[PDB]
Amino acid sequence: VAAPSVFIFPPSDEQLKSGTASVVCLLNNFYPREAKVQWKVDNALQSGNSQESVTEQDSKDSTYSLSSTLTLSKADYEKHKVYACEVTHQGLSSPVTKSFNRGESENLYFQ
Repeated sequence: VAAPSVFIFPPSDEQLKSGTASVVCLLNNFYPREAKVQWKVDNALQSGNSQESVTEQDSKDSTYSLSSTLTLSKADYEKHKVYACEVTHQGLSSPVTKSFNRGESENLYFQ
């Protein structure tokens, strides 16, 4: 098994203004067909609040790719700030942990 790269990004500036925050994660050509990307926000896993469709393998190189759609409420995301996504499967839990803060760093006292 070989866990590909993982990239996560917050919803559009105006997107959140709509009254709901939606996180998106880009998955790279994975090995195992059971490649599922996990959601993580401010050290909080997002289970149930995510639903995306499967993408067909390319043709130029018969490659593979998948994307996840996270659906969160405006207030829900307001409490969070960090966004990270990692791929999971029979192989390893996660190859590389990629996260980023939207409001402030996670090295301060309680708020």
